Amino acid sequence: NLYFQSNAMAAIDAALKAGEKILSIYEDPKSDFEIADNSPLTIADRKAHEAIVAILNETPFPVLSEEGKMDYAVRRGWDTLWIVDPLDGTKEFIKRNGEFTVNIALVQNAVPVMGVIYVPVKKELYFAVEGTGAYKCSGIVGLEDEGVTLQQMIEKSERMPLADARDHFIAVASRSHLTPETETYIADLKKKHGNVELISSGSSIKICLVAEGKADVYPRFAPTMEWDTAAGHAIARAAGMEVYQAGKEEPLRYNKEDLLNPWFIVEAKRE
Ligand SMILES: [Cl-]
Repeated sequence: NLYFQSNAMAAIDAALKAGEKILSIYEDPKSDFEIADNSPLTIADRKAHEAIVAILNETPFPVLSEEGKMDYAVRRGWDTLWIVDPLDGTKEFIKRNGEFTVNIALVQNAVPVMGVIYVPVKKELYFAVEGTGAYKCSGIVGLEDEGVTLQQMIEKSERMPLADARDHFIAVASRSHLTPETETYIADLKKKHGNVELISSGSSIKICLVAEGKADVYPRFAPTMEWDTAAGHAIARAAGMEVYQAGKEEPLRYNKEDLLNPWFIVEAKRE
């Protein structure tokens, strides 16, 4: 409004702050990645959550976090809310494969309208605001001490999708064990498309790859939680893509009674 842009900035600020907390643990030679209350993962997720809510609690909108303490009855009346996963990609983190993410979405009337994904190891930030665009900012660790604004972030970032035409079809999969349902769909894609390539990336980067134009489709026929898709879904939408409920024409919906997502497919917005 006069306020939406400031909320977007808050999400970016929060994601970077969380990123710092996570990376400090990830990079610490004293961290014991063989460890639970005192596991590196548990501590990082908690510190990330704390960094994020320190900012988001100040905003006018309530917070639904993966690391937060609540009943559906409480949140069912929240028309606008933050949906957050402070640290997605458990295996990426604990096995030190490096493609874990911070995920912050603003959801309004069950639709993700702003999203931020930060990839702390890679210092890659994706963000989007419905009606403005989706953007990628590479090489960012934190904000300057002075002068930083959303308008400046947008100016300095790359609008998505990023232009590079290719004549071949690309699908993206997890680096973890794929479900037989996902593998079956991919097998069918491989039969349908003569010039097919598969690529893989951690966490919600898979949604980002479609938004970037680096992949045509990200099918996930596996259980995931709202907080792991919401941010990427906002980003996808602002890039001309969509995150469909697999087998339906309807996008994934949010702030549901059950926070599990159904199967989804990220692809270009249909006709
Ligand atoms: Cl899968």
